[PDB]
Amino acid sequence: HMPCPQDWIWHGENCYLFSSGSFNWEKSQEKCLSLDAKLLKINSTADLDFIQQAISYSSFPFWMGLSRRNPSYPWLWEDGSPLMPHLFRVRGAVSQTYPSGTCAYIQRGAVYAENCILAAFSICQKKAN
Amino acid sequence: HMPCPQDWIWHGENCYLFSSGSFNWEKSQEKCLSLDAKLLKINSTADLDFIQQAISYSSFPFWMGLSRRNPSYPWLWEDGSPLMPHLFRVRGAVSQTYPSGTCAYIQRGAVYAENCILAAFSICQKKANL
Amino acid sequence: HMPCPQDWIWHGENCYLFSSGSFNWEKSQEKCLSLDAKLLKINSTADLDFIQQAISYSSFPFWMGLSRRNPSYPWLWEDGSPLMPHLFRVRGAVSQTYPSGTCAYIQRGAVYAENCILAAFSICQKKANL
Amino acid sequence: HMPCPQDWIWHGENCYLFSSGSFNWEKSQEKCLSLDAKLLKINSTADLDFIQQAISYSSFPFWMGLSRRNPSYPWLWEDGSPLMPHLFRVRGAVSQTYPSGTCAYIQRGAVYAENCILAAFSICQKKAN
Ligand SMILES: CCCN1C(=O)c2ccc(Cl)cc2Nc2ncccc21
Ligand SMILES: CCCN1C(=O)c2ccc(Cl)cc2Nc2ncccc21
Repeated sequence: HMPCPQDWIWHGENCYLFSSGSFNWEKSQEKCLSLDAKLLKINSTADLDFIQQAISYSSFPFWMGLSRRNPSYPWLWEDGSPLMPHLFRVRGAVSQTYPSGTCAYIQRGAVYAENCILAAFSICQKKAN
Repeated sequence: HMPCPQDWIWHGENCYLFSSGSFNWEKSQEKCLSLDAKLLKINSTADLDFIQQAISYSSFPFWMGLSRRNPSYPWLWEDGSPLMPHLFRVRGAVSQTYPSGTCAYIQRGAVYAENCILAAFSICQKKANL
Repeated sequence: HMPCPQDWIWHGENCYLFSSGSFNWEKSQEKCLSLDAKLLKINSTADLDFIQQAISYSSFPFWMGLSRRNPSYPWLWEDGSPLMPHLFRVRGAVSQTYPSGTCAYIQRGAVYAENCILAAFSICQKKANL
Repeated sequence: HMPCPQDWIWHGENCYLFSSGSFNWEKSQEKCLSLDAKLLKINSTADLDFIQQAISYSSFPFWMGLSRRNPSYPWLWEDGSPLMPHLFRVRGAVSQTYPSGTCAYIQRGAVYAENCILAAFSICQKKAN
């Protein structure tokens, strides 16, 4: 049939969808689930290269699926898998403890840690047919 | 067996692609032709809604296929078809006469007129396999 | 000859300073004492309004002078004075008992309770020369 | 008898004031003028060091007085003075032409170019008594 639905970008084995507006991590997490998708999950250097290129026209922040309760907990994706250490280093204030947890976002090709209640753009991803 | 090639966005009956770099209108037109495509052509409110949504995360200008020789000439797409007046209003300095004509671009949901020799990003469009 | 020293914010009858790094409550209390100052003490709605405004561009937590041994003990400032109940409500896990006591912090305009050994930024305050 | 008014930070020969929220460059410029002040003007490495330190607790963008009509025009401060050579490099999409001009902003210690209709925090600066 067709690899990706309308409005989505087909890349490799996945479909990517940029959000129309800025919402908190919980709102972005919910939006992806409603479209049978998860938030952005980076599994390879090729995935990171594609995402940095697709966000090269934006100076805005983009919420990914990586998050943790506090610095004593590990960085995990929505499905419960861990982050591959070689892919990228989470910069910024990683040692801070926020009441709604610490969520990871990508901005200008770099990944930074931040409070989950902040409004930011998002990228949803799902398997391509 | 598939509506659009890789890296393109499938919408309605067209495939849309954002340009890799900022070039003048003539070079932007050439780039689309090189990918078997034309510069962005907006025919409906549903096309403008989609484009504004696709460019919502960018503060950059994106060229489209609308252009004219000078203010005394009508705004026309690359194929020669005219602009539907209800779709949108072309803002900015529309009364200016540039040596390489006046080309239109979309930025932050709004359409503005500008000199065609200015470097700007672009959106290419081509028919989807349906 | 001047109300506050360099890098401090002058407000009302006090000088406020944001800490250079994130440390546990005891180290944050020590840092203020080294600058001839104490941890943030909120005595009025005007003081709270100022602090929320000064921290409006930060998503980080800031320690204050409010702390208690456990939930059975009252919330008290460093000098021993109590909290005015109308000023604000301490949110979060207030019913928890930590080995180094429970310390209060302000983040995004709201006041939350937390373990005193956690590294957090802080606001120091001292009297202004008037 | 006081170099800076209440709520301002005294640094060197100036007074600095952080904005309470985010507004477009024109509104930020208006706010500073209302307080007998101008948008942030960096004249030395010591001024840049102070600003980066004062914004170290924020991952948000902050507006500065540096702006230009388009890439063919020079980067100028509000008073008309040019940008000093070895202070900083303006990063990002400097080759773009926005309808409301290109205004410079500081974020995470780095200076980037951007569209002036975007809402951002701001820093006002005026001489100290
Ligand atoms: C979630 C916030 C996204 N955002 C920026 O990230 C942003 C980045 C740079 C500047 Cl100067 C100003 C900015 N503010 C802003 N204004 C309007 C639309 C989006 C933005
Ligand atoms: C001018 C916009 C300021 N801003 C950010 O710059 C910002 C930075 C990072 C993230 Cl993840 C999300 C962000 N959005 C945001 N949400 C709430 C208050 C402020 C912000």
